[PDB]
Amino acid sequence: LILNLRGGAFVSNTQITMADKQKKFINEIQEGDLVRSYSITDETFQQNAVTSIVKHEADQLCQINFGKQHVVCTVNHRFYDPESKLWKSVCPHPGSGISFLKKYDYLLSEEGEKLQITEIKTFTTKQPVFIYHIQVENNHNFFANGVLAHAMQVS
Amino acid sequence: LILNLRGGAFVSNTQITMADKQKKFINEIQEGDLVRSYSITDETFQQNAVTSIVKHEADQLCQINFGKQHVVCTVNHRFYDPESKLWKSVCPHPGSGISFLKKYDYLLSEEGEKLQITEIKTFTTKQPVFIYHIQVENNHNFFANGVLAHAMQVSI
Amino acid sequence: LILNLRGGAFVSNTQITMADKQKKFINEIQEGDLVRSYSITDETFQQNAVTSIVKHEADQLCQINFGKQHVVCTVNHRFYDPESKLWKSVCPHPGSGISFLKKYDYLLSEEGEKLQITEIKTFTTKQPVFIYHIQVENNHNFFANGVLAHAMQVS
Amino acid sequence: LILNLRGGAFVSNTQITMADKQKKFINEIQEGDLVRSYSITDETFQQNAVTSIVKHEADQLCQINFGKQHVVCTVNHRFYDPESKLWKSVCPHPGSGISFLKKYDYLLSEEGEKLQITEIKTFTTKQPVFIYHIQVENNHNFFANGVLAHAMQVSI
Ligand SMILES: [Ca+2]
Ligand SMILES: [Hg+2]
Ligand SMILES: [Hg+2]
Ligand SMILES: [Hg+2]
Ligand SMILES: [Hg+2]
Repeated sequence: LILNLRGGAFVSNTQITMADKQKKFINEIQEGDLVRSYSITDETFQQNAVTSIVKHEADQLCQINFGKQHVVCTVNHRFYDPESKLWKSVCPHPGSGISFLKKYDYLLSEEGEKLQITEIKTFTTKQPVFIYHIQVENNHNFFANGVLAHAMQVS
Repeated sequence: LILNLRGGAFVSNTQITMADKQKKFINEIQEGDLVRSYSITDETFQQNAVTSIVKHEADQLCQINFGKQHVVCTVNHRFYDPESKLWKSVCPHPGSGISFLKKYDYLLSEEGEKLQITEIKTFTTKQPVFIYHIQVENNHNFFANGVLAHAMQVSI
Repeated sequence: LILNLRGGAFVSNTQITMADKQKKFINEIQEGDLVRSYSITDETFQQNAVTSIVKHEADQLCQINFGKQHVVCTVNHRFYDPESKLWKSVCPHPGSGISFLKKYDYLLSEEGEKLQITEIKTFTTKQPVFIYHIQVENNHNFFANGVLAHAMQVS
Repeated sequence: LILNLRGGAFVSNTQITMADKQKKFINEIQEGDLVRSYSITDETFQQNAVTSIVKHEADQLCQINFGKQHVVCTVNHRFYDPESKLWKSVCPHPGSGISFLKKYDYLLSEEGEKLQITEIKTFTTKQPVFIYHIQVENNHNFFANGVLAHAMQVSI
């Protein structure tokens, strides 16, 4: 079949925050682990279940800074700008309804606080490195290094 | 990230032949597990390691009967026919270079026998069911219910 | 840009039922042309313009017989079965929520009759033939050799 | 059925360089029209027929300036950088083998000169606009507002 790992994939060293606000590296996540998610509409946090993990590799990645704290993923990531109230990407697929993510846009923290993007750069690796896409039921999002990231595998 | 699973996917029940010819359900297989692979060009068997497992859901499936034996997978699969010397799918995507898999075509067993397909059926579930795709390192193939299948995770 | 042509493509000598009631070979269809379409919802016939025509190649085709007439197309077509009230393909994509088209299933005639599928055959050409995908406005369906086929390009 | 438009698509008023060095708006190009092309290995200009035009729509677009002149396209374009000798994209797919396109990278003019990229913007539009992918035989490339662009209609 054809899968759309939409919201992209994160490097092994990326930290996912649990329902108990603890942190584990995405490559140590397992089916049924309970992670901190966010209802956009109801404007409230809530625990949800990891259904699926997909492991790929890539040599071409994207670093986003939001203060001293950063995150490394594919260019087809999806993050929430709570000030803009839009899902955004550096590289959105034509006809997804996702806005362009830019330098000095906002991300939503795992404490629901607005964080300002300080820098956005491309990043190649000498050889390919592992990347991970996790699916979360109902909310379909989580917190990668403490900011709200959407993730869904479809088709 | 748009990921093409080339071999399609198999129901959780599907038996995988391990390097040492023991059987393991595909929903038990873990990264690093050593599976009975096959070098097509060389016509020689080989042990190889699983690097990736992908789980998705489907309620539209395909049952290939080859005598009394059978395998249940997605309709876009890739089984090797050792008579025609071709990888075959019941439902090839246009201009993919995969031939139609038809009634009375041949599959390759884990021993290296030619096994004849006696029936191809559609199978529908009233609930979506879990399906599994395994990436094998070098030869990117394995024995599903005793017959040779290709599988590959490819980025687009 | 990745473009899913929902409804597949038809060979050159496939007959399209025009607005003007006459038949026309799909390889002659031009943008603006008005074809006979159907509203499944309204259960009435309508005239709609062709907004887009994709042309491609293939050597692997699907023949569907209904009475003493047939249609030739890619295996990932989409036809309406009026008996079941479902869109069907011989080869549906798992995710698509499309049902299997089978022997003795029904198609909808351009005059709203239920015609029985007598034979479905998968065949090859010695070298590729041109296949055509036509998008139709608002209804997104037309009549191929007198039976109702869906077609819609999306990203 | 599933069709990858490798090379993205251009806005209707984008200019295509014809074989005789005349210009035509891409939204007027027709099957059999002759366009200017480049062989990278031969490092010479060829003339080729357009075999296929695919028309879609988009609200997310990309503008690339090379001095006074610009080109507007989808973010999954492919332009030849003749300085680094690589096909490039603002937004390449993780496994495509395509480098990133950035400020102060180069493009190849329809007369064979390096043209420096001076600006890359990404802009939403409020209503979707028409966009056009064209298939050129043999070289699968053409000149879009005077710079070398790749385009190919491939099944998955
Ligand atoms: Ca069984
Ligand atoms: Hg980036
Ligand atoms: Hg089948
Ligand atoms: Hg068929
Ligand atoms: Hg851009």
